[PDB]
Amino acid sequence: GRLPACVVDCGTGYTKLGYAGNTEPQFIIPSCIAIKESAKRVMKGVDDLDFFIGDEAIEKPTYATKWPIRHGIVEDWDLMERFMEQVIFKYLRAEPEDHYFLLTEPPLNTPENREYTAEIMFESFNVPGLYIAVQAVLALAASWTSRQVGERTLTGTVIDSGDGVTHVIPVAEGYVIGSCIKHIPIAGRDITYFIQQLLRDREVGIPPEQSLETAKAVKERYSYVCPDLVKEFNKYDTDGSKWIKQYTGINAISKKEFSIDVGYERFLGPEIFFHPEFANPDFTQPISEVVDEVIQNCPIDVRRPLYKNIVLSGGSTMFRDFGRRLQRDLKRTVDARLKLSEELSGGRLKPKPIDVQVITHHMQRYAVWFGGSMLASTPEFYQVCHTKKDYEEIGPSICRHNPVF
Amino acid sequence: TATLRPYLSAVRATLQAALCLENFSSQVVERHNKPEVEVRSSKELLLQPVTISRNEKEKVLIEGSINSVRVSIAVKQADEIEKILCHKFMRFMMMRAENFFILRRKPVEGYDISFLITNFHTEQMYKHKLVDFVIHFMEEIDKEISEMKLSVNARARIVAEEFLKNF
Amino acid sequence: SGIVGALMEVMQKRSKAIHSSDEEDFEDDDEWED
Amino acid sequence: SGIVGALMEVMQKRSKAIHSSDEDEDDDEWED
Amino acid sequence: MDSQGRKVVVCDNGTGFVKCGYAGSNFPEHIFPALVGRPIIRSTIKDLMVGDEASELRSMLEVNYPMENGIVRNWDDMKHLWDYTFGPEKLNIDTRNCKILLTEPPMNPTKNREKIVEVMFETYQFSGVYVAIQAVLTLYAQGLLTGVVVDSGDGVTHICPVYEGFSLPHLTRRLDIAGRDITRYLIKLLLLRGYAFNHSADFETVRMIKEKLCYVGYNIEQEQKLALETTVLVESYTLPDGRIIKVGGERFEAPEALFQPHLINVEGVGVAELLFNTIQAADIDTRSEFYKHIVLSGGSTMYPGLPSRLERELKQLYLERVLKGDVEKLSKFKIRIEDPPRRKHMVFLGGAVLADIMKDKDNFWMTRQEYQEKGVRVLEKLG
Amino acid sequence: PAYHSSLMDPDTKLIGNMALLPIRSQFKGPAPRETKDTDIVDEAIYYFKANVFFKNYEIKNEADRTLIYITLYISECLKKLQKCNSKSQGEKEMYTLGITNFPIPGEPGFPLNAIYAKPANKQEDEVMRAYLQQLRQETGLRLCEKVFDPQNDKPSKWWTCFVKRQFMNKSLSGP
Amino acid sequence: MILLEVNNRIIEETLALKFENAAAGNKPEAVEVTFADFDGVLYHISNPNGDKTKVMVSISLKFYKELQAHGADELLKRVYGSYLVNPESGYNVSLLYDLENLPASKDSIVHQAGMLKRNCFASVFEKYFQFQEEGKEGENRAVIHYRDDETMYVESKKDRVTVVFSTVFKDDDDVVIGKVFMQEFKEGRRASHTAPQVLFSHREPPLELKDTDAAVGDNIGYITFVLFPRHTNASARDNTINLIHTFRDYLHYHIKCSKAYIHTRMRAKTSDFLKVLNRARPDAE
Amino acid sequence: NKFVDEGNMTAALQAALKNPPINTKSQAVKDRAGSIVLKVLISFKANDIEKAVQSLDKNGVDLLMKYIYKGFESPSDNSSAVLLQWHEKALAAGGVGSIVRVLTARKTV
Amino acid sequence: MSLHQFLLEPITCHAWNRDRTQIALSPNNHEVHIYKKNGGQWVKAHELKEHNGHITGIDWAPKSDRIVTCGADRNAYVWSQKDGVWKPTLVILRINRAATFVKWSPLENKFAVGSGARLISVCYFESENDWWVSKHIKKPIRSTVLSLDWHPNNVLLAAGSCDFKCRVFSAYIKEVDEKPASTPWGSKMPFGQLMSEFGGSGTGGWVHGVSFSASGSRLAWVSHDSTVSVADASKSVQVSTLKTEFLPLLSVSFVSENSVVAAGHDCCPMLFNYDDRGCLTFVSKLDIPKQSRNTALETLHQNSITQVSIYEVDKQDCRKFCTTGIDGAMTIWDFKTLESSIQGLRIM
Ligand SMILES: Nc1ncnc2c1ncn2[C@@H]1O[C@H](COP(=O)(O)OP(=O)(O)OP(=O)(O)O)[C@@H](O)[C@H]1O
Ligand SMILES: Nc1ncnc2c1ncn2[C@@H]1O[C@H](COP(=O)(O)OP(=O)(O)OP(=O)(O)O)[C@@H](O)[C@H]1O
Ligand SMILES: [Mg+2]
Ligand SMILES: [Mg+2]
Repeated sequence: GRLPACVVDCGTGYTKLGYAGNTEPQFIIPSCIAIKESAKRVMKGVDDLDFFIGDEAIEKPTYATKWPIRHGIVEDWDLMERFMEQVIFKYLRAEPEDHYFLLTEPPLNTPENREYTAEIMFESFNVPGLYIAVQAVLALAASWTSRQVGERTLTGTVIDSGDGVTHVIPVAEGYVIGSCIKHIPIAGRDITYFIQQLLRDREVGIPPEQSLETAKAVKERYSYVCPDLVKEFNKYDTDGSKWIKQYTGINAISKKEFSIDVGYERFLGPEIFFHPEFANPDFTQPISEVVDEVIQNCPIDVRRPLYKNIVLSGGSTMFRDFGRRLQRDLKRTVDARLKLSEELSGGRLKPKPIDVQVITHHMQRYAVWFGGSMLASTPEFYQVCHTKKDYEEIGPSICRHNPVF
Repeated sequence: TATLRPYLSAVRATLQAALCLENFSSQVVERHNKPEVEVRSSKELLLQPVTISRNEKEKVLIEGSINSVRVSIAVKQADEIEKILCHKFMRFMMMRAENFFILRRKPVEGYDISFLITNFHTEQMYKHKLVDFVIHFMEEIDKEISEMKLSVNARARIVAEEFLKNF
Repeated sequence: SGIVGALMEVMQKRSKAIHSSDEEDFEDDDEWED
Repeated sequence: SGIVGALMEVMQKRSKAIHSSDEDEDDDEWED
Repeated sequence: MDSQGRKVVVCDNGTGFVKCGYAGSNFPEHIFPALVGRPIIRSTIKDLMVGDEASELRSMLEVNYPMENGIVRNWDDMKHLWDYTFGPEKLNIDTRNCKILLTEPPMNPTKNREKIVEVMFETYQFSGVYVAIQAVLTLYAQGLLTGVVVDSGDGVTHICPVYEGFSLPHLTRRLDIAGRDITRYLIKLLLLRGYAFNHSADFETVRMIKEKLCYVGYNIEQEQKLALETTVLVESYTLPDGRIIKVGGERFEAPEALFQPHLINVEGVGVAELLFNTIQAADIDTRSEFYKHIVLSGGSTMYPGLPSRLERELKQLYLERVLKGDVEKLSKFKIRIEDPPRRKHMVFLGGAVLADIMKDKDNFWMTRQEYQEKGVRVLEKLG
Repeated sequence: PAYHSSLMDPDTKLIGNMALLPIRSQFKGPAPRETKDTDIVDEAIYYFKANVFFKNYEIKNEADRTLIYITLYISECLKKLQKCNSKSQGEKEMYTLGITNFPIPGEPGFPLNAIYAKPANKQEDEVMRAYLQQLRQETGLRLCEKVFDPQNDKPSKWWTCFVKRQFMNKSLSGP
Repeated sequence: MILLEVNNRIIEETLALKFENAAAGNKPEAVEVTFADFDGVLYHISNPNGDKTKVMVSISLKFYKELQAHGADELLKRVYGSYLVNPESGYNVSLLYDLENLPASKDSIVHQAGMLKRNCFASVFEKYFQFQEEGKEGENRAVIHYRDDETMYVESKKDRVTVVFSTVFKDDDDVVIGKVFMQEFKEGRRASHTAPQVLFSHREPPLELKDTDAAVGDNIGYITFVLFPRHTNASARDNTINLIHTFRDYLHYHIKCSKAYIHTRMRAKTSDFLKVLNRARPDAE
Repeated sequence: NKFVDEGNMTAALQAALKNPPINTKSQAVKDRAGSIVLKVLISFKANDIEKAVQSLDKNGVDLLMKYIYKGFESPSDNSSAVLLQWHEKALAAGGVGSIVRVLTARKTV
Repeated sequence: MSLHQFLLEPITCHAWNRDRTQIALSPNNHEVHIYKKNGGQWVKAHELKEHNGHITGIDWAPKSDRIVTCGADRNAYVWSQKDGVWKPTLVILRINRAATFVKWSPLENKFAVGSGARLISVCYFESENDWWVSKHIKKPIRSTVLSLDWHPNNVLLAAGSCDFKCRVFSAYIKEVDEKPASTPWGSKMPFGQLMSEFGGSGTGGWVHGVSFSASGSRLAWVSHDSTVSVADASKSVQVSTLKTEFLPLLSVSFVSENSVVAAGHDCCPMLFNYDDRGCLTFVSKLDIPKQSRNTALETLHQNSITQVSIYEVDKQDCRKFCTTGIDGAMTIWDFKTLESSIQGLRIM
């Protein structure tokens, strides 16, 4: 009888669309819009309705591709409104006057962007309810599938990473400590330019307009994380038959085929997460030191639960041995600090050895959407939404603060 | 401009006399600085309110004080579509009132838009450019509303034409 | 209580369903410990 | 000296100078 | 400067700020913060950094307050702060031939005073030390010998009645709200606007914002009516790194926690009701003299519009709870709140007046010799 | 971080601020003869493919200066060995490159002059030039045997993909 | 996108992905999705009894009894044929697809499965068009409650077929904008000559619609389509059905697009006013 | 202590600007005086307004500007265009200080 | 004629020293900046910072070389130079509202502060414990006092305020002053006695500026009524008013016995003549432009002028005068060049 709510998650690279109650999103489309060319103003007639989004936007003649979301924040609002028009009325095919909505926001967001989003949703589409959710609590709620009943709390550190910057967000009792949020400029795009530079330097025969897609396919299909670099180089040099792979591709113009050798970039791809000076000659700090600094900038009483509940999220954390490498580096950094404090104290400080644990679960790729869907499937979701009557009576100041609890 | 030019000349000449402000501290609460046209605690610092009307519907009310001027403008609304377009336009500006610095978040009753100019704005901007901005605002509102009405009518004609064509 | 207790209720309902759905070249383990 | 002494008329002079509002607390010399 | 050539130094050690100077002057010679900082960078310039420069690069260090409401917590940090105070950077005095006047908050333990006198006599070896009560010095600066002092500084807000030059100890009251609680509440209120500040690394920026923009509303029904219709309360502030923030309706909301403590989860009543109960707890024949002389003090009473609100609340409480039926009887009764603009440093001016009067009397000060063949019993000359 | 040497011996002849580590070579020079199977040339060839991506090195002892000098000369040898076509012409062109008067520390032209220390008298300069020439010739002769695929007798693509990479953004020759 | 589409998407990508993975040779996977459409229509794609080699698509309509009274079951039996099965509990029409016994060209069956909602709204139109073509007159009208407060009336005269809508505008601006839009629909026979005739009546029911429970209040408008035998012949009629049952969503979609374009123009004018007002500062630009 | 204060149409205009209320507190006298002054003003011709304007002193121009700014508060038919033309011709020989003396007046008329 | 753009912020007030080689000004904040002319360029020499509020008044004494400042924080200081640095000294004012104006006495032994709590404070010096004490004039002032000026016999004091009146008070203090002689203003002069009270019946604006003449027998004031008025006390305290056709004027000064120079919101100084028969007449503007969207107004000042001061000698012999404005500029005008440039302009 009751219609399910609509869950929309917007990102820099991909947007995830679907209905509440499901375990997977119904659509994962690129976050680009193909507008008509300017060719030179007042748009006479229905000229603002001549556009395409998603996979149809990429490589269309006599159209210009625009990316409205830049590092998590919306730059152009007209393109965002025209994006959400074809999200609602073409893909989801939902009448907006009957469905509640749930949208996500970047973790460092102004209230003005919340007021603009509430303006668009309440005055252009007439939705009966709206809820703008933070991503870290949804990712931490989606992490409960792997763990059992007893270790189900809302304290932990969330590492979000893909197509943008990597955020390290600590959260305690459902409330995000916003004073200690740090970011790392290495993300999923920079691995693709690193792999593209390596394949440009080594291999030959790649068409120049298809280097980016082949680099993305090599990253998604063959990359992993090595424990050590020089032993992996020795393994590739000695037994070259087992580890060196072959990739085939189809040319777009001549419709022929090409084959290349995939080599050292299988482990040199994600290694810029832990050695960022390989590609970016401005940032030298590895991710484990940033996580340790974020936890050490928190208050004293919360630091021991934050070490025990590190939760990975995002699409760029889907490499094979990520949690084990991060756990080993964090244990080495913490044990270095404790041995330094023990030798400086001279027998005065004898702390307990802490427990570091990094959690990998099944739904790590779409954790924020899964947490939003299982939040919106509850019967108590409709009592914390901002209705249209409160927007009409009180005003647009009700969406500045949210009822998390 | 059958009657627009003497109406705008009279509004400009009244606004030139009203915008003569200076700094003034409060004399009922110590070390406070508030605009006197909104507080209205002392009668001797308030000037007489004046109004300028073009017809029975369009009017401008000007209220002055020692350090603050309040200007309320009523906009011509002929049709029913122009009424809701003007109401959406005035509601659109007042939400972004923090970037304007001279706009009120809620109008005086009976009027459409309301400006509040204190003495801190005349120390930070030229006075004659503020007067020219108010006259430019009142001139550009009606042109924007007429262009909106013509665009809505043309889009409705083409949307009806496509659906009746495709049968 | 609130949305949080119903959230643990719906995750405890879905957890055994997702755990029932999932029912060799990198099997080396000794390089990972210190 | 001690507690009561020169301190008393020092406090009298300071109360005369600082608290002068008390000599208006309430709400032939110029013959030419 | 006495007849024998020994300099007289008045030092006021606060929880937040040390104010030091000479006797007889109308201005403090130096005002600096009171914190000792250690580098946390070696845990992740100089091993021991003390003073206002240690308040400059606070985010690079970890800081410690050696003084907490007149109680010494860390003795080594307090010795380093006193070494910085009597040094060539600030005062440049030779402590072998000087006399010093120090202050003391009400309801102090005797052991802390004994330890402070022992450190001043044994380490720095002054020629004369005197310790005085802060409320008596606050009444000495204004010109009064009988009144009620309401002082709110950086520690605990105190209300103390002083009668005939002696503070009554069984009638003083305290309230646990001061400037650090207002700064933490301003951080909590500014978090909802979107500006995120650290509770330890960004304390000084929010302290300067609170000193610049915050005030006390007179009518608390008129201020948010002005904040709902106009944009005249929004002010732009420039951060040191370069960002520009906007502060709106939170300017009159944080110091309202002084009058309503339940906003910051502190039980009890406000400052006006506590002042009314403190005056009404005394005997009948001396109530009107306490009502005619109420002196404000401390740096946390520097908000604009505070004594008008305090006088209005006290007059409303005395109307409703004593007379109870007549507005005509309220006009004959005199209630005065004394609010001079130099009220931030009343303790220093009172100490300077008391040191300038008694700079030649040998029975006032206690000497190094009277400590040397009596020990702790030289504190018996104090009272 | 980056990989460091481990052949430090408490009684080592410190030439300048470098280390006079022994090598196994038939070329004439002032280095002592090495009895073990591991010397600094094989360690530098082992660590070259991992160290060349790094840009921030940190000096711990005196063997690291010899390590970074041999790493830069492996980069120069790969630049000169990209264009070759047979093994014996590679031996001849390494024999040409080994006797080239490369700039020593102290002279203008050596890039890491601030880290290194120039010698003082003439005999230290002479034995430093002889030691650097012997190290250059030995690492060229050992780098010939690894870059060439024996079945094809052309330079391999797995070693000639590091031509356009520099260690600490430095080069031993001109641009 | 000016005109709306009649095919559902999620059914077409889900069935195309399952059919390509079945025809490739791989083992099938489990699927469980519930979703919605226009006018409160629910969809459920699942596996019957946990069997992963079979998929099953079920629809849920609130008003299936009124469509069943006009004979919607025979049309679904004629179109789908052997794929029609017994319905799931809580659902009205269910189709079963087996991934082992599949035809070769897997293009027509996905397109027929995507139009399940359109095939549910096609019995009453074909029945009344057949009544117009046969020449019988005097039959009762059809009352379809396609929403909670909206009603469709279908009547067949001797020479024309009349379709009366009854839409409700919630917002007060939508009444004025829809009055402008239907004023443009009413005079649209000037440009296009061979067209169905559109009539509009605000706040009142038409005179032919009488002795019913027709609405009176100020937010209700009545839209009348008059269709001729050149539109209701055999080899056009499905196209006519493809333009009739999606009219209301088309109208409300274009009203919401006009309300977005007005917001775009207000953003441009507010940026121009701020750029004018910024220039007045002395040497601070 | 609140602040408490203490054919011959030209001859018809000169008589209407003569003998006004000066200190009376009856509102009916002010209303009938404003009525007869506005009745003289709106029934005037259009070409000879400036001939009536430049036959007055400074106090007559100030009183005319006060009556013109009083006449805008109750608009009826096409009287507002006549009042705007009168305001333009009075501003051409009276300056901005006439408007300043209109605004800073403790006794309305 | 000689602009110098000191700031981009408004200048609230300004003061000159005796030899006109240094200037003190407040750049719209809680600080006082002292600029020094070396050669032909202006270099900022000193900065004074003790207030925690908006500074409203600066005055520099010519002989004793002390600077008095008052601000909106209910506080006032007096600054004296020693060893190359300026040190402040306390003033006990006993006011509970903000202070608006400050003027030194002609003999530099008192100073007058006009404040917002409906009273005037006259302050003198006490050297037994080194401060400045004050006495209060309250009745019959009913609003905020906006301007002050001292008579040249160190007794009388003119004051204009927001209750639309201009009053003359007696500020005689027995401790520091000597016994004065009779004036045409009055004969009985105790402290706080009201000499005369000039205003208007019904109409009236806020009095923005007052001034005495050179002989001290004439007074002039400007209103917000766009009126300028001159009162003569020798001819049985008669008054003459003139209604201008301009925006109101915020400052006025006698440059002679028969001429006044005023400035205000018109960005332009103006000259008025007062003959012996009592007829105030407007003569000319002193900023006639040269005969020859960016606005580019045809005045030397781009915003409102708030202060007119005499630059050359005194009121006995005036040849130059200086103006400061909200636009942040300082302009020096010359009477000799204005006579040759503008025909028909004689200064009497
Ligand atoms: N195994 C993998 N599977 C899928 N994507 C992967 C994988 N490894 C890396 N990626 C990368 O993940 C990226 C997509 O990440 P994600 O969907 O989390 O981004 P986003 O839309 O920016 O996220 P967010 O919702 O957190 O803002 C792609 O750029 C892709 O290259
Ligand atoms: N103008 C101001 N307005 C508001 N608060 C202020 C102002 N100036 C200083 N403060 C605050 O007042 C406090 C300083 O008060 P003060 O110097 O009197 O304290 P203290 O002597 O150290 O305290 P205590 O005597 O209780 O130990 C700080 O919290 C500071 O932020
Ligand atoms: Mg992202
Ligand atoms: Mg204190």
